[PDB]
Amino acid sequence: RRQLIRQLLERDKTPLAILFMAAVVGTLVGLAAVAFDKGVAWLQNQRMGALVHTADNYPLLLTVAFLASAVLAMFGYFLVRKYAPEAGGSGIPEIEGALEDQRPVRWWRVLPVKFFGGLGTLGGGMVLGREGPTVQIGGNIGRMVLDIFRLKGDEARHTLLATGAAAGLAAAFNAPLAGILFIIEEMRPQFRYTLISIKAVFIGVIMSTIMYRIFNHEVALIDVGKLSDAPLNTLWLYLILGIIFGIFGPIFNKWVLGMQDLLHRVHGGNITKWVLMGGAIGGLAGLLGFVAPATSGGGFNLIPIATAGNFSMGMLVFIFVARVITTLLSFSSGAPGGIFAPMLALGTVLGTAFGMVAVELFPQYHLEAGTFAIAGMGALLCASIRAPLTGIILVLEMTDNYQLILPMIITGLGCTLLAQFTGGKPLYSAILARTLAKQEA
Amino acid sequence: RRRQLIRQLLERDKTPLAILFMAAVVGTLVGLAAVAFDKGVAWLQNQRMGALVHTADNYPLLLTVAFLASAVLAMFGYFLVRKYAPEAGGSGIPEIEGALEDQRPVRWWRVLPVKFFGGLGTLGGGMVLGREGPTVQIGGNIGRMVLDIFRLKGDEARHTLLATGAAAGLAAAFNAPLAGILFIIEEMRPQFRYTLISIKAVFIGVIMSTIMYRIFNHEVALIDVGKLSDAPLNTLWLYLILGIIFGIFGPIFNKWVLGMQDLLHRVHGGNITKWVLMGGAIGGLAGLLGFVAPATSGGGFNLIPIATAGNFSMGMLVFIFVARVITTLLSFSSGAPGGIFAPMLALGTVLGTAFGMVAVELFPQYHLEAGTFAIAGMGALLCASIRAPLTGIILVLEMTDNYQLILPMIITGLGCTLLAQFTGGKPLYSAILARTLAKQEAEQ
Ligand SMILES: [Cl-]
Ligand SMILES: [Cl-]
Ligand SMILES: [Cl-]
Ligand SMILES: [Cl-]
Repeated sequence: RRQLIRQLLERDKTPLAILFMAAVVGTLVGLAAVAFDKGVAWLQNQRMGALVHTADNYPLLLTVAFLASAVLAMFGYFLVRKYAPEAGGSGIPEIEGALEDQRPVRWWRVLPVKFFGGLGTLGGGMVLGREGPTVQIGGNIGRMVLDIFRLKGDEARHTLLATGAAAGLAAAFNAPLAGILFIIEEMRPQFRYTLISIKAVFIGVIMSTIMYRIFNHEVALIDVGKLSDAPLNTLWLYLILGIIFGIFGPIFNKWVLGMQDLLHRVHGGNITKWVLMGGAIGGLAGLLGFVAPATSGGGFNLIPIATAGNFSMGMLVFIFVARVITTLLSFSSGAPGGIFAPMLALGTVLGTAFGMVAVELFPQYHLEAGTFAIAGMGALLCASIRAPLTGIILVLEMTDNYQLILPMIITGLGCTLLAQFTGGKPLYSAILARTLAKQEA
Repeated sequence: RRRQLIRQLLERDKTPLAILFMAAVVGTLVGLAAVAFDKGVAWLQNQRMGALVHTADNYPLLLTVAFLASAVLAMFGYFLVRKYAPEAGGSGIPEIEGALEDQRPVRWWRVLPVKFFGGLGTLGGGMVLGREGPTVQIGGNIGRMVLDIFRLKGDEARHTLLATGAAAGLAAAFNAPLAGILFIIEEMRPQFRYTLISIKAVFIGVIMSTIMYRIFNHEVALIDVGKLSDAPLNTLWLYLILGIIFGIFGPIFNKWVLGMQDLLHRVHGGNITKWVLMGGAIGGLAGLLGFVAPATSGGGFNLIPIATAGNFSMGMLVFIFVARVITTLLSFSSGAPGGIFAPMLALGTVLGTAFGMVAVELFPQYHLEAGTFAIAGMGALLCASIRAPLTGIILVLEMTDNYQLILPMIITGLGCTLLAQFTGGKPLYSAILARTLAKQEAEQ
């Protein structure tokens, strides 16, 4: 008992050496995430350029949309497979295992590989998110300054690695709260005690968010406007949407994990067949990035359109099915990019589809289709990655509609419930469990 | 250990169906309890102010009935605690925190009817207390109650239902579902070792309680401020300075509230009769102040939309601040059933606003609005005293609905916390538990 008394009067006393270093972590992470975010936008801008210069002859621009995206893809697939295998896919599970001290943090390799490799894939128009890169890069950035200044201890090592990935998430969504919550719900060891200073996480999370605020202010990622409020006699509709998401989540997990195996056979582990395969996929998303931009890309461009209900009931189903295919194909192929963002784009489409049904069935509720989208925006995350608390806050920090707080929680929970009862698994813990077992075998 | 991790990773987030349902009934109960308590308090504040009209002529008699009616209810609160549940004294949060560490007993058969009715008299009397203390501790005991009744077993089922009630309690006391959950995973849970708290189950009970609050309390938010202006980048450095001021006042406030507990303990010396009568004084003082200067009594929720707007004078804010400091300590450090959580939101909102007004005249080029600094300083005294910034920032984010000030709310809440450490300040809830848990050993 006396241990606790001694512990209580010493709580929240993180050494100054850690707190100051966390600041320079988030600083670098932000700048890197800023530079990364601009690079893709630049590489996307140039692919857009050659299309105008070759506006005539339909099969020409379709071809040059393929190649430029295919080449950039292969440029990324190779940068990974040669110098840093660990920087393939998201990187979140890699950082997760790194906090459990079950995986290494080779920053000298990860930092240049994940960055430029991300530039190639993301810039090609592939269906990936800035998360994966920024999350892993951030952790390595924080690990880098740990090695350089030669700090010592379990606390100093686990903290700077946490703040690094935290600042990476924030600078990828301008959502500071979403980053910090992600560490204490998904990233930190969910089974044993750790010496992670939440206070230090804040500092790093702030600086990167500040760094993002410096170069992108007054221009939000997603603007949806103020959506209608939600009555109490409507909440039961949001529970159903959760249940639907609750049984589709695990299925998506089977697909994202299964496709990683099926696509693996195509190359068998060979660097050349793999790269060539990525050129087909990378070239595909660039081709689709012309004939149907809704079926490719991060998916952030369709959310405000979908939530506004500007899409049709048929178009949504098309967009949904098509994106599901391209989402798997891109991420499951081991390409350096986040699955975090495209799952935000999926549910927004699925939720809107649910809304347009609820609108015509129950006209008495005076329903706006968009509310089911914002509720269903982070409804796949609460099913796949199994971190509902981080999902809601993140969505809240990008949609700015707190008036739908109870719908968002109900759906996200009715989802997370069924995603347990239907035998689902945390897609980030599952991937880590896959590698950690493939190592001792 | 790797092969042990892989085992756990594939078995992650598989909370038993039993707890998940029992968490639902906890929040359902904690909500219904929190609603009744809230409606009970308001009814008492409604009757006493209905007696100041029946005697609105004889000014001396008016100042007499505003004292006695609040003194009887105060004494009725102090007595119910000092006699049947001494643990129901103070806030109640440190008791639940100690319970999750398995160092304190959760006597729900005593606290539940004591904390509810005891705080009812004090809060309904107009003392500077909050609905937090009652609803949280009551909620925890409510969770503990259904734990003993249905004979649930395990370290997971025990710590969870106690946390769900604690979370469903805070949520129903602010209509802030996200706040109650974060409060459990940042301040309430054991901060030093692993704990089997089903966050998913916390999520369930919180909903049900918040839902129950929605059933009764609709169309009227606890705090309506309105859409404030934005916050430019060149404005951010100011909020940091605001944070530093909070970071050095909180620890001082902690020494006061803790010290005032020791000083007021010399008047009664533990004597039940003296202590109760000491409650009639402060309660009577509060009820009196509730009529001659309302901004010196009550919770303080009413003067938040006002101060944030700017309808108060700088001279008034200085008055309200000091007066509330004196009335809060006097009414909380006395051991009355009630929290210091809510009155520290008012203290911050005022101090925040007063910093805003100064900031405006000194920097008109920024085109400031003193309401920003008010909201940016609302959940700031919590940041310094309680050392639960992630809870405050979100809590304020829920009641004020101003996310465009998330950077200032955080930046202030950082310098607040950073300076709450660099001055030797301790978490107010932890320092209190560390007293009771040490006094429990000091007398053997
Ligand atoms: Cl991965
Ligand atoms: Cl990802
Ligand atoms: Cl207390
Ligand atoms: Cl309190």
